Amino acid sequence: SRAVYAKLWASTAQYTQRRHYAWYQIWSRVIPWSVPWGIFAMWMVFPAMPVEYRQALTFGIWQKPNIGTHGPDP
Amino acid sequence: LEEEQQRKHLDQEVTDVSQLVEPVSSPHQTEGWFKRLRYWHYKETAEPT
Ligand SMILES: CCCCCCCCCCCCCCCCCC(=O)OC[C@H](COP(=O)([O-])OCC(O)COP(=O)([O-])OC[C@@H](COC(=O)CCCCCCCCCCCCCCCCC)OC(=O)CCCCCCCCCCCCCCCCC)OC(=O)CCCCCCCCCCCCCCCCC
Ligand SMILES: CCCCCCCCCCCCCCCCCC(=O)OC[C@H](COP(=O)([O-])OCC(O)COP(=O)([O-])OC[C@@H](COC(=O)CCCCCCCCCCCCCCCCC)OC(=O)CCCCCCCCCCCCCCCCC)OC(=O)CCCCCCCCCCCCCCCCC
Ligand SMILES: CCCCCCCCCCCCCCCCCC(=O)OC[C@H](COP(=O)([O-])OCC[N+](C)(C)C)OC(=O)CCCCCCCCCCCCCCCCC
Repeated sequence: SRAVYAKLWASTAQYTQRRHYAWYQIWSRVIPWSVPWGIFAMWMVFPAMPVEYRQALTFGIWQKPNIGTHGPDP
Repeated sequence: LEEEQQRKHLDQEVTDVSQLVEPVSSPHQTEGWFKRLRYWHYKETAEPT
């Protein structure tokens, strides 16, 4: 019957939408890898920033290492 | 059958470029900005339902 053949033909009309859905799925699986690599980027580039920005970005936890040299002069 | 019943243009004599048979297809087909080539045949844009 024409009706059934029409339904079967039309079953795949929306190919592009299904492909967009596929884009969404694979990117959802992939994108969390940005966190490891982001941490490492920041790890490497932290000692390049100004001392003030190092102190700020760590909420004051980070401070200049104390190795027993270059102390104040009376 | 037709190959042994038709005439052919290459079986007959011509001497000047102005006597060559003229193409059946029209020169006026493809249009648009910066399109050098004005004539094409085939494309793969998809068919509807
Ligand atoms: C204990 C029991 C034993 C258990 C055993 C179990 C087994 C496991 C072991 C565990 C035991 C300990 C072991 C020790 C391990 C650690 C030591 C270690 O590893 O040292 C290594 C050591 C490294 O030393 P180092 O690098 O000098 O260390 C310097 C420091 O890193 C200092 O460097 P730094 O200070 O410059 O570091 C910078 C750091 C600085 O870090 C900090 O200061 C962080 C502070 C941390 C605080 C801690 C918090 C957690 C604690 C909280 C407590 C919670 C309380 C609750 C619980 C208690 C109460 C309930 O900051 C960052 O990293 C960047 C910041 C974060 C980035 C992410 C971005 C976040 C943005 C924030 C957004 C929010 C807004 C901010 C904006 C502000 C405005 C609002 O090794 C060496 O020295 C090198 C060795 C030589 C080997 C070379 C390697 C091989 C090379 C050859 C290759 C060539 C051949 C070819 C290739 C071969 C291929 C095969
Ligand atoms: C604060 C101060 C402010 C000052 C503001 C001043 C603003 C001034 C703006 C001026 C804008 C002028 C353009 C107006 C376009 C109007 C378009 C329009 O109405 O479309 C309707 C309508 C749109 O419908 P459509 O469906 O697109 O149909 C058109 C087709 O698609 C068409 O396709 P088709 O298949 O039918 O035709 C064949 C197709 C394909 O043809 C080909 O492919 C043939 C190619 C043959 C090439 C042979 C070359 C051989 C020689 C080479 C020699 C070596 C050179 C290299 C080495 C030299 C050494 C370096 O032809 C073309 O693609 C023609 C391309 C024409 C390009 C003209 C470019 C003019 C640029 C003017 C300067 C603009 C600013 C520059 C940038 C500034 C910095 C950002 O188009 C038409 O009906 C056709 C109109 C075509 C008009 C073309 C001629 C325009 C003449 C304008 C004169 C302006 C004088 C300015 C003097 C200023 C004194 C101060
Ligand atoms: C895809 C990423 C590829 C990454 C390849 C990069 C490898 C080479 C990195 C070279 C970094 C050089 C930085 C230039 C500034 C000078 C450095 C220096 O010694 O300064 C003095 C400073 C110390 O300063 P100082 O005490 O000499 O005095 C100057 C004081 N400051 C710095 C405040 C102005 O030395 C360092 O701290 C060493 C520099 C560490 C920086 C390392 C950066 C690594 C970059 C990789 C990040 C990649 C993330 C992903 C990006 C991809 C995006 C698409």
